[PDB]
Amino acid sequence: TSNEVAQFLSKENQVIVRMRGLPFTATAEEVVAFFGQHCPITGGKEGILFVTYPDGRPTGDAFVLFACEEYAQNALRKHKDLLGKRYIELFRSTAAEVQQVLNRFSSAPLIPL
Repeated sequence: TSNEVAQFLSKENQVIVRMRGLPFTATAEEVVAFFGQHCPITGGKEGILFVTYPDGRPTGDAFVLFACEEYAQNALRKHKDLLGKRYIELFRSTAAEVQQVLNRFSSAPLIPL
């Protein structure tokens, strides 16, 4: 959702973490649970951007917002922890990379506003 992407990238002073390898059935609630209260996501479920194909099919990828560097460190320590049956690879990212990744899956490129 263009409004969803825009809302996600509008949050200032965030650290972005990329999730790779998610169960295709992964939900925002499960991602919140994966990080737990020691890595609170900015906006809760609203700080989670699932990367999807144009028809909404999942990719296995997501981005999440952390407001504090301590949260990002805690989060990165969960690299290869399980969500469901699958180990989750975690990487730091940036707004520019979020844009490039989203562009990989959309018919038209993102235009930031």
